[PDB]
Amino acid sequence: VSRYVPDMGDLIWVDFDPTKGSEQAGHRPAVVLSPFMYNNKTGMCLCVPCTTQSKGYPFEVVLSGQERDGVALADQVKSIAWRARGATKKGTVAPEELQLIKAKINVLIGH
Amino acid sequence: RYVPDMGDLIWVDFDPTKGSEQAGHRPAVVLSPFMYNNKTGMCLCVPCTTQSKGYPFEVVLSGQERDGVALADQVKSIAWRARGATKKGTVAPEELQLIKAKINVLIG
Repeated sequence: VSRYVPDMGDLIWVDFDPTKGSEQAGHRPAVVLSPFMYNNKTGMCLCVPCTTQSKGYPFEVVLSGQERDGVALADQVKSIAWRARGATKKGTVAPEELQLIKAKINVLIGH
Repeated sequence: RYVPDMGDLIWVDFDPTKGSEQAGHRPAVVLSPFMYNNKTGMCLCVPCTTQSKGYPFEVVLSGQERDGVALADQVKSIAWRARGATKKGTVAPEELQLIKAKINVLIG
C-alpha cells in the first residue's frame, strides 16, 4: 500500500464498481469533498466521480487543468472507503471548481 | 409507481458494498427532491443503522419500528428505481434538517 491520505479538494483515482446502474462505475477520477481528518480517522470519504463525456446535465461541473478535459458530477455524491478501495492521488483541482461542486450539492439537497 | 421524495424513509439493498461502507438491506433518508429522483431515477440518501456507536455524525431517528440512527457522514447517490427502493415511512422534518446540517458541515 502507501501512506497517502486524501484531502479536501484533491483528485483521486478510484474504482466505484460494483454498481447497480446509472451510478458512475469502473475506474475513474473523483474529487474529494470530506476533510483530511474525517478521511484519515473514519477511513471513509465523500467524493464526486469524474467523466470525459459531457452531456450538458445541470449538475455537471467542468474541471480544467487535467490530462483529459472532462466533467465531475455534483449530484453523484459518493461515500466510499478509500483505504479499502485503494484510492490513489491523481492530482489537485482549483478551489473554484470544488466550490461549485459543494455549491451544487447544497442546491440538490437544500430544498 | 412510487418515487422517493425529500424526507422519505425507504427500504433499499445497498449491496454490493466494500469496506466500512454500510451494506445489506436497511432504511435510508432521501435528501433529494421528488422531481430529481423522478427524472434521473437516482437520489441522495443517508443509510440508517440499528447500531449507534455514538459517532459524531450519527443522527437519531425517532418514531420508527426500530430505534436506529441515520448516518449523515455517508451520503450515497444510488439508483433507487434499479434497486427497487421501497417506502418505509418518513423522517421528522427536524431530523432531515439536522442531517442536512451535519452533512453540509462535513462539506461547504
